[PDB]
Amino acid sequence: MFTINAEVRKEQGKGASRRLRAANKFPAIIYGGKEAPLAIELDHDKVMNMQAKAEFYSEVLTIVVDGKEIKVKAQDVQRHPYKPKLQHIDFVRA
Amino acid sequence: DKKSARIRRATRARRKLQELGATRLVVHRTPRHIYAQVIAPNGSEVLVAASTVEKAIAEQLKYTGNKDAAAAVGKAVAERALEKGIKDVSFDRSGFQYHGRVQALADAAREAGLQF
Amino acid sequence: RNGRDSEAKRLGVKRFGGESVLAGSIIVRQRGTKFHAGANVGCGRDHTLFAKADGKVKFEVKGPKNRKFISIEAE
Amino acid sequence: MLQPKRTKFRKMHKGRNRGLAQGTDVSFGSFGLKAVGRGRLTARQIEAARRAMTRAVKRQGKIWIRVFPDKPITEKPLAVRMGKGKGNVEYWVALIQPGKVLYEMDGVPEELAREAFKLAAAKLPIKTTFVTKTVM
Amino acid sequence: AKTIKITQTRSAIGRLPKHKATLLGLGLRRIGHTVEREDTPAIRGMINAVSFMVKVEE
RNA sequence: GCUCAACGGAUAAAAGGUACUCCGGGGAUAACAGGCUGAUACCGCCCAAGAGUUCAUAUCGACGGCGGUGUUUGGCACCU
RNA sequence: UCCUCCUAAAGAGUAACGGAGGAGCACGAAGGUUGGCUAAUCCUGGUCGGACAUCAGGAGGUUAGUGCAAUGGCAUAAGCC
RNA sequence: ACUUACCAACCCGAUGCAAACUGCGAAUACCGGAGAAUGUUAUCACGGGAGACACACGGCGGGUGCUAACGUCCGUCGUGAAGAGGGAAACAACCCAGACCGCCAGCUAAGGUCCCAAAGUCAUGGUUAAGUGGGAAACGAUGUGGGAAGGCCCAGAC
RNA sequence: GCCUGGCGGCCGUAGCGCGGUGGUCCCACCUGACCCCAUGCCGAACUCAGAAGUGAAACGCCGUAGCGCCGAUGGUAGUGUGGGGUCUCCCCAUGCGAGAGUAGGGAACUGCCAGGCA
Repeated sequence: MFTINAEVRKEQGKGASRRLRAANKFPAIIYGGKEAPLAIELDHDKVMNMQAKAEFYSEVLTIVVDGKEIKVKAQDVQRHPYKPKLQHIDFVRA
Repeated sequence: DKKSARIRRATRARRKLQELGATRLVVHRTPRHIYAQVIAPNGSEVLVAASTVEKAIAEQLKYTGNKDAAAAVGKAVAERALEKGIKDVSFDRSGFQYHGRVQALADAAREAGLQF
Repeated sequence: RNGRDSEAKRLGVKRFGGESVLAGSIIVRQRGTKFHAGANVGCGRDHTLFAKADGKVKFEVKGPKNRKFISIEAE
Repeated sequence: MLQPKRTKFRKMHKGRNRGLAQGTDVSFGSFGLKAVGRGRLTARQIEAARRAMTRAVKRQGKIWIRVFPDKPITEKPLAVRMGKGKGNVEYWVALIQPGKVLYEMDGVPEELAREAFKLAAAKLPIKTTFVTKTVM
Repeated sequence: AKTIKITQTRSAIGRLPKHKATLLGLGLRRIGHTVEREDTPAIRGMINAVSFMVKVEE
C-alpha cells in the first residue's frame, strides 16, 4: 500500500552517492525478474518514516519512477552504522 | 580403487614424457584385450593404433588377452608405425608392470623395428 | 631474550611475464615450489626455477590443483 | 573481568583503530547499547557496566556482552627508562569503532532497557546510544 | 592537429618527483608559461596527472 | 691444524685501583636548575551501588568514567 | 656469528636493549635409481587387553609425515616400504 | 543398579577479534614491451678530484612510548641543512614561492581590505549575543535558528 | 546418429549426496593357478592361463539442486593525486574500486583414435 516516488540516478559511484545523501536522499536499486536493474534515488525522510512500520518489509510496495509503477518488495537495506538513517535499499520486483 | 591406483602409478612417467616431448606408445592391458596406440608429443592426437578388438588382429588369434595376442599387437603397431614414418618412440607402460604381456608387446615392437 | 633475525635471502620473481631471457637465467628464486616448472624451465636443487631455453617468460595456471606453472615461449 | 583463557602470543603491537564496526544490528536480544565514539574498552569497564545493568533490571532479563577484550596492553613501570624491551601486560582492552553494539538485553520493557543502558553507559569512555532490534 | 594549449599555474617546488617529471614532459618551465602541444591521449594523461597546477585551454 | 664465539679474526702471549691524580675534548653525554610531556602526584567534576534507624546526593561515597594544574616520583636529553 | 616468522607500508631491501623461536649437526644410508604403497584421529567387533600395544571393518580426509626451529613446499609425493 | 537446581566435549545455527590466521583481495608501487610529445644526454661505462658516513622537522605507513614528548627507531615524500622573498604577531623545518643586476612600472600566489598597516568600514541571504569569535572534556540545561514526524484538541485539549 | 574403451584439452557452472538404468560388443567383478611372476603370511594385491556366471559391487549414462561451486547490478570498505577539518580520526574534488551479501546461474563442455549397434 506504500507509494514511493523515485527518480532515476544519472550518476553513480561513491562520489555521487555521498553527494546524494548530503542532499537528504539515498540511492537504491530495483533488480529481479528478467529486466535490467534500475538505479533509483529516493527521498530519505519519507522512506525512513515509512520503514518505521513493519509492513514495509513484508507487503508489496509500489515505486513510482518516471510516471510508471513498479510493484517491488524490499529485499535488503544497508543502514548507516551509528545514525538513524539509510544508506541504500535493494528492492526485488514482485 | 584399482583403476585409480593404476593411473597414479602411470602419472609420473606420463608427465615426464610430456615434459621431454617424445611420441609415446601407450599400452593398455585388460583381462581379455590389449590395446596399443602411438600418441603425438602434444598428447592430444593419435597416429597409429592396434589392438585385439580389431578383427584384422583377432581372427588370426586363439585368444585375445594372452602373450601371443600381445605379441601380435606389438608387431602390428610396429608395422603400421613404420609405414607412417614414425621410427623412435618412448614406451609408456601406462601403470602396468613391464612384465607379462606388456613386455611381450614391447619386445615384439622392438623386434619389428620400432626404436625404443 | 630476543633480538635476532637472519639475513634477508632475496627471494622472489627475478624475471616477470613477457620478459625476454637467455638460457640459464633464474626466473623465480623461491623456497618451496610455490611456482612450478613448465615448458623449457628447470627447477634447481633449492627450487630455483631457471630458463632452460631462450624466449619469453610465461606465467600460467594449470592442472587440477590450480598450480602456477612458468613456461618459456621460444623467441 | 574478561580475558582470553589462553593466548597465542603474550604481547600485541598497538596498531590503529580505523573504520566502522561489524557487529551493528541487535542480533541476539531486543534492545542494544551501541557505540558511537571510537575509543577502546578495558575489561574493568565492561565489568562495571555489566554490573550496573544487572543490578538495574534485576535478575530478570537476559544480557549479552557482544564485545570481548582479547588485546593485551602493556605498560612500563614507574622510574624505568625507555628501551630495554617491551613493557608488561597490564590489562586487556577491546577496540571499539562507531557502530558496535556493545551490549544487548531482552526480557524487559523498553523503559528499563533505557534505564539500565543509561546507568551503564556512564561507566564507559565512549559516546553511546540506544538501539532496538530492527527487522531487516 | 587540434593542438591544445597548456599553462602552468602553480609552482613546482614541493612537488613529487613524478609531477616535476611530468611538467618537464609537457615542457613547462615557470608559472604562466603557455605551451602548445598535440591533443593525444598521452598528452591528456600528462595534463591529468598535474591538473592541479596546469590550466588547459582549447 | 682456531668457542681466532668480541664469529671481516688487532698479539703466539695480558687483570685491577686512583678521593694523590693528570691532559685533550664534549653540553655529541649524566648529576643541579630551566624546557617539552603529564604516566605518576595533587586538585576538581560525571554515574550512582551502598553506609547514614527511614532517606543514594546533611556527610561519606564502591565498581567505573572525564578533566585541570605544573606543586611530587618520573620520561626525554633541547640550553649550559 | 648463522637460520625461520612478524615488524616490513602486496617486487627486493629496511631499524630499535622490538615481538617469538632455533643452529655450531646428523646420515655410507636417512645418498642414487628402479618397482610399489598412502596418513592422523574417531567409531564398531574382538583372548589375555586396560583410556591408549595387535587383528578386522567403517567414518575421515592429510587435521599425518617430513633426522632436528619456523616458514614456504610436497600425492607425479619431497611422506612410507 | 536408582535420582539430580551443576559443568561440559563434538556437531549444528547465529556473533565478534588477530603483527607472527587466510578457502578472498584492491589502490599504489615495481619489473618488462610498444608508441607520441617534451627535456641543454637528463642515461650508462671508464678515468682525475672530492666531500660525507652527528642530521632536523613536517605529511603519509608503522615499531617503541602512555596512539606522552620539540621522545626514540624505521619506510617514503617535502622543506631546512645549503634558500633569500611574502604570509602565519614575533617563529630553521608550516603555507606561497625558488633572489644574475638595475627601474619612485604592471599582474598575481598564500594571506588579506575599520585604525596601527597596502587594499571592501563591498553587495545579497542567514546565524550567535556568549566578546562566542579570540584555549579545554565527560556530563548538565524550557538559550536559540532550521527539518521531518507523532499524542491530545473548539463532542473544548494544556 | 547411439553406446563403450584409450589418450588429451579444461580444472568444482566440471565435485559431492539421493534416485533410476546398462551389458550383443566393451568394461568390471569373475574362473583357475603346476607353470612367467608375487606375498616381510596369504594368487587379497601383482602376474599368468581362461570365460562358465552376474551386472551385486565397481564404472558409465540418465534424472533430482540437499550441499559444495560460479555469480552480476547497486551500495559499502579501502586507496593514488590535490585540497580541508573539530586532525590518535575523518571530510571534499577526482581516478581506481573490493571482500562479504543479494537476484540469479548451475548437476559440465570438448578434440583425436578404436570397437560394437542401427
